[PDB]
Amino acid sequence: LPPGVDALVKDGEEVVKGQELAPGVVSRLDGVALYRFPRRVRVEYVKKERAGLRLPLAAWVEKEAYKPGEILAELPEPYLFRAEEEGVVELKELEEGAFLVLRREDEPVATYFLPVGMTPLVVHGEIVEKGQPLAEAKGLLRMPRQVRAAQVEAEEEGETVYLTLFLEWTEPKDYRVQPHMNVVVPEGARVEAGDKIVAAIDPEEEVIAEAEGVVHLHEPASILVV
Amino acid sequence: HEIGQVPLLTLEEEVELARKVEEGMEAIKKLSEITGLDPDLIREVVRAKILGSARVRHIPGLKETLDPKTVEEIDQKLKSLPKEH
Repeated sequence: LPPGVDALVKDGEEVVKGQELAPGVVSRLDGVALYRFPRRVRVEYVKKERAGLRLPLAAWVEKEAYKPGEILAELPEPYLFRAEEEGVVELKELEEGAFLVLRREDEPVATYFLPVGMTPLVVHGEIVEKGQPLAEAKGLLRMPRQVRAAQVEAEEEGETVYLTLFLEWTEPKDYRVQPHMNVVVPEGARVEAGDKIVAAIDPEEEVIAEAEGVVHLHEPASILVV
Repeated sequence: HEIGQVPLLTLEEEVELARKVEEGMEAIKKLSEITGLDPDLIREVVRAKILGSARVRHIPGLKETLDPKTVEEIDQKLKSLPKEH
């Protein structure tokens, strides 16, 4: 298979005459698709965590019949409040997200997330702990559709409801398998913290599993049918 | 007709095959040991089976090895061994 060419490895379940393989690869010679020589392999790592927020206090602006990919707060002139615990700003990525890590010191000092709608001023938000991050809660503040959620904890005392909930999301990734490497893992098999996946000659820097990893192989050198 | 041979041994392939062999022997070692049986003996076996039966020497030097009897005996044994082994 040319480099980058690949279509049916997750279909090593069956094969037929003239079975379409690669843009320029055919298969009249019936049987069953077989994996041969990988090179590229994706790795989604589930990432869960907890967050504390501040939304519409004396008002319901969120119902349980809600999941990943809906609105949060909405058209409140104007959400810009004063928080009181800073650290080292660090915005994370999503298909629709910019989460803030507050490494005040080495410890996890504060957690803050901003779904579509809340503008996360990066390093802006730390002098005398005044909720300096002047994010602007305005209108439909929807949530990325990539991460499920539940268990809200609303606390009424003033202007904005400090929420806390469940943040569950996956996150694809990828790595190359050189001629001397070898996948120990099979078809999208589960992976743990200490479960070595693929290896090669150099014990140095070889496929090392992690926090709940899943298998997906994409770049073969060839394929067998039998 | 060695041209009908697929000398397509790209590096990547040669390689792969290579380790697959060493390991194969290392194994034999474990085996013999994990069995108290002679290593050569083992691989000798390993062969026949892989070497198919349409190839078994009708005269293993004339009964040297009981190609049809003492053989399986070993097999079921090894097979009757724990996964790890």
